[PDB]
Amino acid sequence: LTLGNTTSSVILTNYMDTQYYGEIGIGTPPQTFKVVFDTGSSNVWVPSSKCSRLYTACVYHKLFDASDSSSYKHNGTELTLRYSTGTVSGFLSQDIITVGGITVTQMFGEVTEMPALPFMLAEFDGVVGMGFIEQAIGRVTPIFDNIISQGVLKEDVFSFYYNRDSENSQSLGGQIVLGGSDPQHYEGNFHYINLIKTGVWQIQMKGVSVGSSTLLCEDGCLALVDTGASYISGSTSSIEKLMEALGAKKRLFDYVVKCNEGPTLPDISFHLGGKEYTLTSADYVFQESYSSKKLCTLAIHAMDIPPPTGPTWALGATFIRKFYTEFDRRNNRIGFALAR
Ligand SMILES: Cc1ccc(F)cc1Oc1c(C(=O)N2CCNCC2)c2ccnc(Cc3ccccc3)c2n1-c1ccccc1
Ligand SMILES: Cc1ccc(F)cc1Oc1c(C(=O)N2CCNCC2)c2ccnc(Cc3ccccc3)c2n1-c1ccccc1
Ligand SMILES: *[C@@H]1O[C@H](CO)[C@@H](O)[C@H](O)[C@H]1NC(C)=O
Repeated sequence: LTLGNTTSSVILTNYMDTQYYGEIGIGTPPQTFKVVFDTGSSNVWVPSSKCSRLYTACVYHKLFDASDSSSYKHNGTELTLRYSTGTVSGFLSQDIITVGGITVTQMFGEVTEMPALPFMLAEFDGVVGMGFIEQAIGRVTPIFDNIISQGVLKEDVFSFYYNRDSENSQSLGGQIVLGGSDPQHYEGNFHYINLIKTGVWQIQMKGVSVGSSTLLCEDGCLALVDTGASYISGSTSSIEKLMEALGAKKRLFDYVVKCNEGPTLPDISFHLGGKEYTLTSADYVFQESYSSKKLCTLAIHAMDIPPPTGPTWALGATFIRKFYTEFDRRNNRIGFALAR
């Protein structure tokens, strides 16, 4: 490890409190892409100009054209990336990537197969994996590992700030700091929780409290700190019990409560590293109305993550909005502080 004296920041756009994305430039001259920065994955990918136009997602998203780049280096190794909500398939390519003022030579996926669901619902074009090399498909060096190798960053850490609002604009949607943290977006001090294993941004959770009593995760469970996930997720059985306690009901892809009942829902506390991380109903209910005639969605869903990573809870944008998050690679730990 070689450390420098610089930090780099990536300004994020907040789309409806569900999507947080920044811009990256690829090639010479740069081709700009809207990307989600995901601690739950380790690969970089953008849709390719070689993606057949019968993939509707490829007609609607920005495509990388290797034939328009003078710094492109051919590879062609076939690559399939299987996520929680979808799969992308393509080939590996090498080019110069610009991330918040930093220029880095990177091997990335050129996506030729991009299904309509969920990609047509996506505001971002691609993904920048913030996970470890051990979980990278095709043993490709992740972008942060390649930035660290330059010897410019002050610390072997990166931090996430996700703002509220989304609806009104003018305000900063969010921010990623490479090589440090931004004291302007957090208050008090960081509390760290050590990783259960290197290779994955996952920590031990001691319990989940719904109101007064510790209803769930009695005798521990796992928690994935997932920046690319919109909500807080748990297994079907854990969520079924949590939602029964809240009076919520299953609706295809989400749970809903009567809008008027939203402000009466209890606090949900996550027991991580001896500290209690509390979300009130305003932090987990999308209060679109206070009407008894309308149904309001919850920012908590069921997601069955399979082994080796799962069964596991995922702490996404819903958690991050409340708690400014620092990802420490040098010490294999995650830090939380109250966001401001
Ligand atoms: C496909 C994908 C890759 C990387 C990434 F950062 C996010 C990704 O997309 C993912 C997830 C998801 O698959 N995750 C797995 C990897 N870590 C982040 C969550 C994912 C998990 C849970 N909920 C949503 C919300 C959702 C689910 C279905 C349809 C609409 C919205 C997810 N989305 C997503 C898809 C489209 C637009 C916005 C988000
Ligand atoms: C439009 C529609 C009508 C009847 C119906 F049975 C389903 C419908 O579609 C619905 C929803 C949905 O059920 N809605 C009803 C309540 N409010 C939102 C739309 C619905 C609710 C939340 N998220 C998605 C998006 C989504 C997509 C994939 C994975 C996760 C999430 C939804 N889709 C949907 C949209 C496009 C394609 C497929 C489904
Ligand atoms: C692709 O690049 C990587 C560099 O690590 C290597 O595994 C492989 O030999 C390359 N394949 C081609 C066809 O250039």
